[PDB]
Amino acid sequence: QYTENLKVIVAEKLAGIPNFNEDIKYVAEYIVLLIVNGGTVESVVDELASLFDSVSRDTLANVVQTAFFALEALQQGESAENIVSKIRMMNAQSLG
Amino acid sequence: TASKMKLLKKKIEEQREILQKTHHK
Ligand SMILES: [Zn+2]
Ligand SMILES: [Zn+2]
Repeated sequence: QYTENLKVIVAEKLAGIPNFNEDIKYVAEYIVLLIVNGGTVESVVDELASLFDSVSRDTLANVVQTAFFALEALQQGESAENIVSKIRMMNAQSLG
Repeated sequence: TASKMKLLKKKIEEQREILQKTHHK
């Protein structure tokens, strides 16, 4: 199962959204549940937009798309640690 | 913000029940 790993990956992605004052672990769990229960990028984005009005739609879509891409990489055998490392790099915008 | 967190918790619980209903089938 990939659910526990995906939750950690989504929480890392959420940590990179500036001034996103929310309980990251619960938002990550919510996103992962919506996906597991058959959600699409659009249905998940729409549910998030109603909850978090301050964040732009493109930022939310970016988080959800990352979740779907990460699920696929996990199914393709990529380790969660490697995925997290790439997200940290994107969040920091630095090779270092 | 207390209200928003209660809402998110309620929504998570709803999704957990949906997942359970799917597994039972
Ligand atoms: Zn829509
Ligand atoms: Zn595939």
